[PDB]
Amino acid sequence: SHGLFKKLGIPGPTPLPFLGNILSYHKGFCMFDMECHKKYGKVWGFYDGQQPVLAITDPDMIKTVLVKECYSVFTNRRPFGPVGFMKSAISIAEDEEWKRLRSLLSPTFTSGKLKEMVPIIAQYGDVLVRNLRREAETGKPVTLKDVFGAYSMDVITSTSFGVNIDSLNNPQDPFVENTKKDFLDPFFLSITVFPFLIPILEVLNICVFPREVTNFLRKSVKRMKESRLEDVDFLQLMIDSQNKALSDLELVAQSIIFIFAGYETTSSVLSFIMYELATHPDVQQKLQEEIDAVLPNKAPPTYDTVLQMEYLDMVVNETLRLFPIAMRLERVCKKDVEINGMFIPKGVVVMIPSYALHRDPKYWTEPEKFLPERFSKKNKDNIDPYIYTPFGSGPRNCIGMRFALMNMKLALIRVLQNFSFKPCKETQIPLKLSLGGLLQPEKPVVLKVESRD
Amino acid sequence: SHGLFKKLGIPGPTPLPFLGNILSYHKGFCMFDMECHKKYGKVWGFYDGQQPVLAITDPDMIKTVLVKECYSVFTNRRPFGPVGFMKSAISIAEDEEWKRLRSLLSPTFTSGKLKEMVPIIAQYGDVLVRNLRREAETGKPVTLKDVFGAYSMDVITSTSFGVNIDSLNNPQDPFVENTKKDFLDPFFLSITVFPFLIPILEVLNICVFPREVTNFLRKSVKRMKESRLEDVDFLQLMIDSQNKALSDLELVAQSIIFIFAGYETTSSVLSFIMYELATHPDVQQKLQEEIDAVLPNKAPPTYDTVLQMEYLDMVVNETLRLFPIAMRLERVCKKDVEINGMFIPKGVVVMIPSYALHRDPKYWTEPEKFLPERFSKKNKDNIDPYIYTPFGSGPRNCIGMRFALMNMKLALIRVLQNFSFKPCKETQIPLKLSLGGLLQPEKPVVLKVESRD
Ligand code: HEM
Ligand code: HEM
Ligand SMILES: CC(C)(C)OC(=O)N[C@@H](CS[C@@H](Cc1ccccc1)C(=O)NCCCc1cccnc1)Cc1cccc2ccccc12
Ligand SMILES: CC(C)(C)OC(=O)N[C@@H](CS[C@@H](Cc1ccccc1)C(=O)NCCCc1cccnc1)Cc1cccc2ccccc12
Repeated sequence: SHGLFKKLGIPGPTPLPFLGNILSYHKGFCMFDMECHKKYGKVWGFYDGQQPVLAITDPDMIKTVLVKECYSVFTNRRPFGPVGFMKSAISIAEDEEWKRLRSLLSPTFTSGKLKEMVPIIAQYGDVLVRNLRREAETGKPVTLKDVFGAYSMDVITSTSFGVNIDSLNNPQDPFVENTKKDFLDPFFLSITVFPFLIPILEVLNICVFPREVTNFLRKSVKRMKESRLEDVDFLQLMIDSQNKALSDLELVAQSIIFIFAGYETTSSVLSFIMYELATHPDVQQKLQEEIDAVLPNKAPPTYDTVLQMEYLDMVVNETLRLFPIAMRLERVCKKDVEINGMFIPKGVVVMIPSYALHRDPKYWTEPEKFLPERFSKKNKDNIDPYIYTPFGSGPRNCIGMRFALMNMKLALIRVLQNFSFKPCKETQIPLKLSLGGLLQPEKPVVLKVESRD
Repeated sequence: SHGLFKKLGIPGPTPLPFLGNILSYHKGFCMFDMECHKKYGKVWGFYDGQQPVLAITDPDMIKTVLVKECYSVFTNRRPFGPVGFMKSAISIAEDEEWKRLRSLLSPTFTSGKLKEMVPIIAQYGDVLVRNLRREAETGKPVTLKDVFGAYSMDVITSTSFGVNIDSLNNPQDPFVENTKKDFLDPFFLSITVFPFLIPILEVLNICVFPREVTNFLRKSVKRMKESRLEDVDFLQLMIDSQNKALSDLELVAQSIIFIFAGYETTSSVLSFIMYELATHPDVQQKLQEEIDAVLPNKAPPTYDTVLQMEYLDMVVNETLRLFPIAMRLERVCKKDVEINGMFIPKGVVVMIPSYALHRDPKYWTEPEKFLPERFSKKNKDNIDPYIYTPFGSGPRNCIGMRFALMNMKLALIRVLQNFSFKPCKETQIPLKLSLGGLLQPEKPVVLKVESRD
């Protein structure tokens, strides 16, 4: 299998037998993508075990894969097992089972439903404030991934099930635990070298999702379903949709995938944002000023005031450019095709190296720097929406994007209304990224929180 | 997985864990199909390991699967590994790779090409006669599977490569051996219980085709290709087609599958025919008379005289009804569908129990008896072409049917022109079928050959 890219005349590193190029992952997906872009140029290939991965960087080519030829050729992401019943999760389903779930859950993430979810997301920003203030009156450095992880979990439970917990002070509630539990850890590298073992593990009901987590949430949902039936969150929006319609095991899968999609992403991004704010105190100050110009007297943000804050949107987008937590985007080529002059054989995984593209000098001036002005209403027109893809692009992009941006912004407004964030001596400057398989700091971000009082 | 047919309300035997119903194969596919038709009626289900197989017997339903919904829903047969490069063999390829090979090789089996192949198939009938006459002048019972196996091989080599051998007297020629080498033998039952092992064996290049056979024929073809290039058989018909076009490894796969398709089928059917002729000497006598009425003075049969013999066609079809060497027909349901009022879930293998249908009293009077008159020009109109399916039906039926019928008939004319076949004391009467996984006699058919001289 290791003669395909050599046969198509596509450059790339030379693969060892069995392993492919996976030894190149010793410095992380992102460093390997960067080195590969620099070495081989616009298009290259490599092998995840025996799996040919063809990396592309042409905006027209990226556009054709993610948007134009989605329903026909590039419909699925690369397979993932063992998954068990999570096969029905939208992000894992394939072909016509996805296209059906994508429709049942699309009206769940409309602007109308999202503005309604704002008051509930607003109540736990206040919870975050009081909890941050307890840590601000003491004088001890704050770990963001904990205080934000507690907040991100607070929004999920309330916006997906109506379960109302202060998870930071209730870290030992049974509903809070099922969730805090890396494609370069020993198991998945083994899966990439021995993918012939996935069908073994699937017949043994061994699931990459912990079987106790999914067993707890499955019965926890069926309790909520028959307590409301009969006597604003995602579950209620999915129950109303099954009233082709959403099944009862399908509905529990999506609820899990919503948490598993929304938890460490929301938490880890606010951490990258607050890091950048504290190491560029000017940007934090201007953001604090725009916040107080729109919401004077520490006013509670609303849906419309959040869309009014332009410098806030710039800080978010610039952070996501720096740290695009997907790192990559991937589609499985289900048929032989020629797009933009390049023949792609069936079965190849086409990959768009997001992190690398977001840091390419040929598209960004001083790409390593934190310059929110790249996205000002003046310059935001010069950015190719296929070079900047933090939520991906096309019919299979992030279905929760609007919710994510609105969630993270409501947090930042309330937190910056009341506090200022200054680096510590133990704050890692410059921040270094984890050489693992997840986009995250090598050491958790720790900052000093002060009160505007 | 073992709750599907119970959920759809479809009757059938109860499956043990892991095994499914495979213990019911202890008396052969055919006895199990018969018992199942009698017990459960028109539609039933069972499990090959974990694989749901839904058996159908409604002619309209059979018609929809094999003909109407072929290109959309029921395009492939149930998977088969480990196969290696024989994935490209027409009978194994899937979806759009099959539909392309089916077209490249369809004009190879036209009536025009087949009438041209008749003189070459005629030369080795004479070889068979002299060889049978050597065994007729002695006085020793003749094993048909050897004398016919030698003949069937003779037609293949000459009609597929131009290789001209008297295989019966040259049993030790290297080209003759690569070919004489059961889905109920230990390996394939293991594959049916542990199908998660096929991807293991495929990455070990272990192939159900012997790797020495395919390595011999691969290089043997590339010798013929460049000796004709540049300086009437199947290879030449496939070389002219690649002049989307047929590849060089694709072309060797089909050549193998033509032998492997045409060898034990042609050989074993003539054996079933000569058995029935010898145990019904009246039918053999009438067939001998029709043969001599069309070809007087032991004339050499031609293409048109073969299509003129009506009682010969009746003997063939009635034998194939009795012994339909496919036993079953199978299609993999690639999408959820409802046909003829029955919902079929995606992935289920739909199976048509040919052998059972060919022996159903509700469609055949005295079905166990050898009555060639069922197919006379009077009664041949009352036979549902979906109840009688010796070559299957629809766009994925036997591509070599015309060649097979013409091949077996030319053999029978020449053999019956010169000899008469009478049972032995060691001839198994009534013939008993192998309880294994292939349709064949439990003991090889042995008959006494006499000369009309
Ligand atoms: C900062 C927050 C987030 C970022 C940066 C992000 C990014 C992404 C990206 C890049 C993709 C793949 C898009 C593609 O393949 O082109 C994706 C998919 C997805 N996201 Fe997110 N995401 C975020 C938050 C969320 C949230 C809060 C949810 C809540 C439900 C969510 C649900 C999903 C789902 C279901 C998919 C799979 C979509 C599909 O396969 O149809 N995401 N996200
Ligand atoms: C008495 C002789 C034969 C009988 C009874 C027979 C019967 C069958 C049957 C029942 C099928 C499956 C049809 C279906 O799925 O509906 C089949 C397929 C096939 N046969 Fe035969 N066959 C015979 C001889 C031959 C010969 C001589 C060849 C020579 C090339 C051949 C080539 C094929 C191929 C390639 C397929 C697969 C077709 C496809 O998948 O497109 N067969 N045969
Ligand atoms: C690794 C491999 C090459 C084999 O398969 C990919 O190609 N890797 C995608 C699968 S990881 C997986 C992680 C996970 C699974 C189940 C439950 C929770 C997490 C996954 O399916 N999560 C789906 C959506 C979760 C999500 C996370 C972040 C943002 N939004 C949604 C990685 C992947 C798939 C789909 C969307 C993604 C979005 C961002 C980052 C990775 C995403
Ligand atoms: C057993 C399983 C349920 C997993 O898979 C089926 O469903 N079993 C079909 C595969 S057996 C296989 C045997 C074979 C393979 C490779 C080389 C030679 C023989 C096969 O692929 N041979 C394809 C065509 C050969 C042929 C034989 C007889 C007549 N014409 C053609 C069985 C099967 C598939 C396709 C056509 C068949 C025709 C008659 C009988 C069986 C046929």
